[PDB]
Amino acid sequence: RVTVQDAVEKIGNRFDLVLVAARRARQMQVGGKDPLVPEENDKTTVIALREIEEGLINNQILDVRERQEQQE
Amino acid sequence: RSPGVFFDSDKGKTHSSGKVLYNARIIPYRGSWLDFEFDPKDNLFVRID
Amino acid sequence: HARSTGSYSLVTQQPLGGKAQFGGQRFGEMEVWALEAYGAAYTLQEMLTVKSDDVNGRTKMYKNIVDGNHQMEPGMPESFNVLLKEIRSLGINIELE
Amino acid sequence: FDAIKIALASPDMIRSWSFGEVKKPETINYRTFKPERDGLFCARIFGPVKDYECLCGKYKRLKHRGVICEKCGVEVTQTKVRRERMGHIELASPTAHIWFLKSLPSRIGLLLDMPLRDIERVLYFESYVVIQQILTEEQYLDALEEFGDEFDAKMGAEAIQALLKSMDLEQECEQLREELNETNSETKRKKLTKRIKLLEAFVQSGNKPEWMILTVLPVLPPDLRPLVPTSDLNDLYRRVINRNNRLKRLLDLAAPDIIVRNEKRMLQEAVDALLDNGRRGRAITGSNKRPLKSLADMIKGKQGRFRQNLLGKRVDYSGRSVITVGPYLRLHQCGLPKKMALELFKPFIYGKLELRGLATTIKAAKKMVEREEAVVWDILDEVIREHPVLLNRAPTLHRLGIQAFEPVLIEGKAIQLHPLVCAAYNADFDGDQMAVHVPLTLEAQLEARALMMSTNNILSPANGEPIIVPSQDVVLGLYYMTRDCVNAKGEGMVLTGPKEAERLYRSGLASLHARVKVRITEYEVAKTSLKDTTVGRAILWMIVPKGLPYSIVNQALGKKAISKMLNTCYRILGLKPTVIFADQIMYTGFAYAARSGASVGIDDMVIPEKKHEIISEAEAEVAEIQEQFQSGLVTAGERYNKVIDIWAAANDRVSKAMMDNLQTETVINRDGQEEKQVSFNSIYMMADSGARGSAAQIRQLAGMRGLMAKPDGSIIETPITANFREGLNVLQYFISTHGARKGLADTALKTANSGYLTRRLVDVAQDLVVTEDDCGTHEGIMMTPVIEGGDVKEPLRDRVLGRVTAEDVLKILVPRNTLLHEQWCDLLEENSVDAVKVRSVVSCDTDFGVCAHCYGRDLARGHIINKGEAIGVIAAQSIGEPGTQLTMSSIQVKNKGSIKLSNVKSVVNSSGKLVITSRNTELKLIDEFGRTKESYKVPYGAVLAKGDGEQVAGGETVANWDPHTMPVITEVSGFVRFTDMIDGQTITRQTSSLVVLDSAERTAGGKDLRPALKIVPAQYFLPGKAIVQLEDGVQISSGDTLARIPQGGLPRVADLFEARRPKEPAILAEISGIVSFGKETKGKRRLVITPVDGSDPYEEMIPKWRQLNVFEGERVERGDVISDGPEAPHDILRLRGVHAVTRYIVNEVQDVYRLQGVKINDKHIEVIVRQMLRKATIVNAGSSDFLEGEQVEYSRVKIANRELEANGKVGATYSRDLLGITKASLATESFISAASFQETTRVLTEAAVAGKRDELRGLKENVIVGRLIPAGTGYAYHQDRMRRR
Amino acid sequence: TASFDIEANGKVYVEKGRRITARHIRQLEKDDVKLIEVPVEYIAGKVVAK
RNA sequence: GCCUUUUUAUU
DNA sequence: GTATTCGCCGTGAATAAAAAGGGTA
DNA sequence: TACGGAAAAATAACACGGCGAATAC
Ligand SMILES: [Mg+2]
Ligand SMILES: [Zn+2]
Ligand SMILES: [Zn+2]
Repeated sequence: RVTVQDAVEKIGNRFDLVLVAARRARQMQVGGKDPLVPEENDKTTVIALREIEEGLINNQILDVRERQEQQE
Repeated sequence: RSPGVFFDSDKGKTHSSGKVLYNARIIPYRGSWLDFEFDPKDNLFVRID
Repeated sequence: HARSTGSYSLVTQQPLGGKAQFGGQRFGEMEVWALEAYGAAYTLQEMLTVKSDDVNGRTKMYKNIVDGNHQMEPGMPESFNVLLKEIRSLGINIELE
Repeated sequence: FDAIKIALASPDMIRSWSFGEVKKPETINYRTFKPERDGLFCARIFGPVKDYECLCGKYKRLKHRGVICEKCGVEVTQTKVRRERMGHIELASPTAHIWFLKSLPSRIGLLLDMPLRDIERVLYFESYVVIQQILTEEQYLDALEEFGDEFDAKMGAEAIQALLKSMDLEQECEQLREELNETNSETKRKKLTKRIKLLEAFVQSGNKPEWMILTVLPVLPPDLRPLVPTSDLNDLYRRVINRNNRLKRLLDLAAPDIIVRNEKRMLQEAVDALLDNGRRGRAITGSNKRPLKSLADMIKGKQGRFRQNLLGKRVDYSGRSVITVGPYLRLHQCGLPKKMALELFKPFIYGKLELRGLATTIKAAKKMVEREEAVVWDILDEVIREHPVLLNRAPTLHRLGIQAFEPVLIEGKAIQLHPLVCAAYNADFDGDQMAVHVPLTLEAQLEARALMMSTNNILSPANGEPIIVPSQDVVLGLYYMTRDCVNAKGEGMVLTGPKEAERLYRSGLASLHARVKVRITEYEVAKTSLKDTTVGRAILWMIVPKGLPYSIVNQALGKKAISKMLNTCYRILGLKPTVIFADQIMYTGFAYAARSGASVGIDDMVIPEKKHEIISEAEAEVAEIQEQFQSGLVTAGERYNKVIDIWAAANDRVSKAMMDNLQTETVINRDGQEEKQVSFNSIYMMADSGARGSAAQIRQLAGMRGLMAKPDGSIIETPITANFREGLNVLQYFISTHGARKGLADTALKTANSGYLTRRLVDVAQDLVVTEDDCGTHEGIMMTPVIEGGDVKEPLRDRVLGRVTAEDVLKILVPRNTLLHEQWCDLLEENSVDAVKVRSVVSCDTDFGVCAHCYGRDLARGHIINKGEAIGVIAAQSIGEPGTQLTMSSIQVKNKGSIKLSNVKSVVNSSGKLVITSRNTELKLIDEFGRTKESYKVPYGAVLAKGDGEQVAGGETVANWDPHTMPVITEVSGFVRFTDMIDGQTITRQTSSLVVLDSAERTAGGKDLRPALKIVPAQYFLPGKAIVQLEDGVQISSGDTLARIPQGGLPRVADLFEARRPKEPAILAEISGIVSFGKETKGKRRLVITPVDGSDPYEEMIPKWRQLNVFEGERVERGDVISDGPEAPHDILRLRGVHAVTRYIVNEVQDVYRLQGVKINDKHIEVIVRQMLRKATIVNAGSSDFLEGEQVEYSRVKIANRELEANGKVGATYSRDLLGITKASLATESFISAASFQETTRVLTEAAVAGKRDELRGLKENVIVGRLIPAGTGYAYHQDRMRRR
Repeated sequence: TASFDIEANGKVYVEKGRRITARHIRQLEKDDVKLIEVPVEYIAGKVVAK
């Protein structure tokens, strides 16, 4: 998007933000994973950051979503 | 550099160590360069090539 | 000069220079430090392996971008294997663990 | 892989790499392009030249992978397998390695305890050694008939290999271990401590000494040295195999001794020319006079693999073109061309074509791109709608040289680089052609949007000021709006809001600058007041965000003024309203600059009428000075300083007369009296704003340019009398080029030095990564701003801005672990306290890095520094960035403050003066608030008019001294007696005056006798070349004089960072005690201090031309200089302390940084000296494992000390060594990082003989080996990698 | 500069242990004497060169 | 299909 | 044994274009 | 079809620190 200052206040560290957004982008590319955000015509780079703008995607709650996919 | 006798000097802090240096350069059109350089020990030394 | 894919050099597996040689842009040692200053670890690992070094990777990347998947795989850089044979051509032993 | 181990190549290890043996010197056949049998390019030895095709042409169709034929024996495989397989040669004679021979120190020379000169005489067959002693060829004929049956001698590397086979590793190390424990040597101990370090590292890496001498030599793969339709390496390989084949031809026919010693020498020189060039008897040259590239020439230097092919790898999906302005696009956007981005995103087009189903293949998708139809561009704008694209300048001497953008498709093959980041690139639009790059994968695209985007790159990493500064045009459009004019259109009218001023100006009935009253709504909640605001400043209120105040807008808004306007928006409003605000500044500052019409012309500025009278007065003033020199009133040196005095005063008189003709010149009748207001000249609008012209640049423009410098450094006597408006003269323009072409030759040559300084600064600081959140150490340095100048330039507001304190200072005022924010730093400013103990970089004790809280703030983000950021690379890039910006008496206390003297044992005088007795005195101008602003280091012998502890008024002389003569001051009063002071032998008198003779030119009758002066208790001694005006029998006071003793920028950054000794080093005192005179008949004065509790037999070495600062009658102290001049960086660490050297290097680098005007924070230099203090010399072994004389890293002795503190044995202390940016980058761990810097022929030999298996730590290593960087999000990958291991 | 005084036929020209000015250069030119008295220690510091 | 020197030119 | 000078050796920015030359009879 | 390397070249000859080696005292 325009700026990333709203997504960095939810996680803190900037390099932890790239790790959680890359794993969110891998699920949106190969294994489906339709996002909870309203889908627009932008690419998956902005969708990986728009989910952290309100705080529905974090580095702690993405690992429990990977284990939820492994149980199914 | 023109062929002939060239009197050079490097004052200040370039190879001085607290003393002035005077090197005389005789350079030909072709051949071997002939140099007469000083030292901080105050002894004229000749340098060829 | 713009180059996506083209002919590579024969000494090391790297792109070429000049518009007549399809225009592979040289990064340089000064721009590696400006890339690692921000902390772009995934970008600097791409900039010198997937672009030039990973011969087994840049063909797997070229089959991945045309598939629609932007996934980078870790590989052994052949540009360091160029450097590995240069030290091994001397009387100096060097190996990987 | 996790580690790389380097050792010596075994004869079995070389044959293990090679799959075949080469016997032919010719590379390929001359008739056809097919290799012969056992050749350098043969398919049986290395592999086939075609993909799955044999050399004969029988095995094809890819139906086999590991078949071996029987006709030609060619193992058919892939083409890339030929790049890995190597070959070897079996030499008839052993060959010594040239890298281990010509290195400093020699690896072969230290094993055979011989120097470089005799170890090469036996190798090139001029001498013989036994299997030790060195005997020549004429001593070999007598040795066979006298001691021929007892000992046998050989020559060449065969005798070297037989001697290394004879000696043992454990037997030679035991003889050297007992020699170091009992020796009274210093220089001889240095030669022995590097030899036992060579022996102790062989048994740890299990490397035999005979493996250094090469019996078998390996060759490169043929794809590593490929033939082309003749190379610079394969012709050099023909020099070696021709010598290898001729030695095999000499053994079978029983060649004599004369011809085999000459053939083995040329065989040894062929390997010496193959593995290296430039370190031999003569470097081999090619047929076209160029030096031939060896295996070392293609591994070191700029043309090596480490710089051209491992750090300078060329990049696909990446283009290069010139840059443009592009004002219509946003800050996160730029402009990519249509046919250029189509060629950069060529697989990205193929991915979207197969996704939708237009072309579900790779062959017809190439036809759709090359046809350039209408459906290709609609696919293209979906890919480049939000794709980050790295814009990259080809010189990046700064961090901001690589910024990401979200481009749009435009016409024209040039990139539209944003003007707000144009000052961040430090590169104007002067036709510069620069690169561009894209990230392919999604984990690399998020690195560009979260870290490399231009939106979150507002603040510079160097200083707290933002790097997004409006430079020329947008600030000019802002400056024409924010102005006040009388008698304007629509003067004195009301406005409903700030948005109505856009209606007021676009209709054209009112001017852009008119004194009106607009209603504004200010936030932090909304307040409203009717203040005096012009029409142009009311346009700004719709541009600024809500929470931005008005008090930063009400000024003239120059470039120096709006640098804080962009900084205050980042501070209290946040980054999310900063991008819209900065874009709307660029939208308003560009569109209103078109409506401004600010231009340059001959009618804009005007030559003042006072200029023609000043030049006529200055030309009349030099007429009487020249006539005084003809009569003989002044000398040559006094006249030369007087002409520059009366011209620079005339240059300052014409500077103010030209300034008032641009400030208050043009007036307009405002329906009444003619009032004095600010002139609306466009030259002054570009001068007061500080946009592109300074106060001195317009001085050179409208007025005379002043004094110009000579090429050697002196000043022209007669400067330029005219100016550029009416034109210069021929000689006036010629002496103008004496500083302009000199400054441009300064610019074009210091970029080769600052570019080398950029490589020297990063390569030593690339290992330093932040790794911990909190450690728990309270150690740190004391912070003090610049006080030695007259006016304070950099106060404590910008010094400790964003640095976590170590110890809590007092007025409990501040906590320890709390980071100093912008509010906490202002709380320290209002208290006006100094000596703040902060956490420094050199005070942190962690492994391969420092802590996050021990560093401070990043100054590029609003929060604290993130864990896992390259903390030594962001600072070293902001050190070379001002490298191309800078070039390559009595006291008078002007301000008001109370004086204060520290460590001064002041006594009473005869007149009541505050007389000093110590050498190192520092004045403290303590104010009434509690801080200081002025400081002066007066010499020893300055008479102070007032004592210490009272207030000194401003403009009053407090002290006075003589710099040419150094006096001596006693402590107490009493009678004086000339003890051991006789005349005729060592004292002569010249006429009424006494003088002591110098120690060099004196006779041999008074060399032993030294003068003295005791009180009648303290004894005072005087040195030579002194004048004693005092006679015997006169009562003197304490402060009376007894002996009169008469007498660029970028190199300063280069000499201090390398930790070198200057031409005039300052000697320091080791132990505080009594210093004597010295010893004569030596040629150089020696210093010795024998205190009660000090070290007796310590001696120094001082040259005769240097002088002694401290006297031999007074007590010396640890930290007092002995020689006047610049302090050496090596002696301030070993003697004054560890926290003292990190204050000296920072404050002297920042001293020459203020001369250019750049603002670099002090912590950025502090991370470099931490990489200069990471090498230490341990003073005692004790319970440790390594030797005392060995020099290892500080990170190795710190983890080993914490292991001892948990155990019962005590830890061994260490002494740090200040290895510079060249020294510490080589003699360190991570040999991959050290081989890329320099000395690849040396530091690879230092790592092969010592093991040095690096643990994949460092940034230069991970770049060369090509994996994830441990200073980004790969630090989290490295954090999980330590959890896996 | 010498520590001894140079005399010539009972006339003192150079003072012992004092740097002379440029007045003694022009004064000595009118009364050139080709023989003076010199101590034995001044010549020992020189070289013989023959 | 290249590589290395040299020259010009750019920042 | 202790310096001391010096021979040789590390380094001398970055990036685009053209030219010959790629062993000698 | 052979040797690739030597002595002459009627060679090209820089500057600012640095490390180890061969002397004076
Ligand atoms: Mg430019
Ligand atoms: Zn075959
Ligand atoms: Zn710490």
